[PDB]
Amino acid sequence: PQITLWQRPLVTIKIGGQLKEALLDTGADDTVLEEMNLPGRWKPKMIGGIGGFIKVRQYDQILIEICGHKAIGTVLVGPTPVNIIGRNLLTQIGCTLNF
Amino acid sequence: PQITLWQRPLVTIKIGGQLKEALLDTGADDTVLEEMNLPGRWKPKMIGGIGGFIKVRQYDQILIEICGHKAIGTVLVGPTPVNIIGRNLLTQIGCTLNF
Ligand SMILES: CC(C)(C)OC(=O)N[C@@H](Cc1ccccc1)C(=O)C[C@@H](Cc1ccccc1)C(=O)N[C@@H](CCC(N)=O)C(=O)N[C@@H](Cc1ccccc1)C(N)=O
Repeated sequence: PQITLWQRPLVTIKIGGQLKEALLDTGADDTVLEEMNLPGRWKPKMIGGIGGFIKVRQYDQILIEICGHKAIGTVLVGPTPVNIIGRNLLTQIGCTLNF
Repeated sequence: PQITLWQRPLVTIKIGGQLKEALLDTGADDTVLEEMNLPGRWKPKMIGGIGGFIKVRQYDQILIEICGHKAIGTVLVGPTPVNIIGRNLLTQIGCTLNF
């Protein structure tokens, strides 16, 4: 699809059997989701943006679907204000910026 | 152009006659630049990211070029970690996401 930017680019993702709304975010290196359970081991991580840093849990090799496109990647979980799909996963679904 | 997301989508902008690097950021509603001097009146704004809210100065009707594309719009100035080109300007230059 071609998604315009008149409004926030929110899409439906599928992860851990749950469906969620997340923001396609080219300014995000990583994918960060609100608190949720995921399987496997994890390690702590600090991520920063406008406003400073928050502490998240890093889960590796997690299957995710973004608008029907399947991918695998690292997913961070913590107190993010909104669900963010970052560059680590945008690449996998073939997402580019065009103008 | 077409910009892939394997690295940050950093571009050259020009504002106040000077060249700066900035991030094409679909996850940002607004454009926020690092501390600098701009002409005219400003108004206050609070904007929120990953780690909380920061105070910034809003300037309207500012000339800014993004990859040589001329734009005139609102530019926020404050303690942001990096120069960010947000949707307000990405729309002016005709930027979409595609996959
Ligand atoms: C991986 C990680 C998630 C940490 O990356 C980022 O945070 N990247 C930065 C851009 C950035 C990149 C690199 C360094 C610093 C910042 C952005 O792309 C994140 C995005 C996504 C996000 C959205 C809401 C809450 C948290 C995050 C972000 O911060 N957007 C902000 C950008 C600033 C702005 N005013 O445009 C945004 O749209 N804010 C809006 C909306 C808002 C209001 C209140 C509370 C929250 C949001 C605003 N006007 O504040």
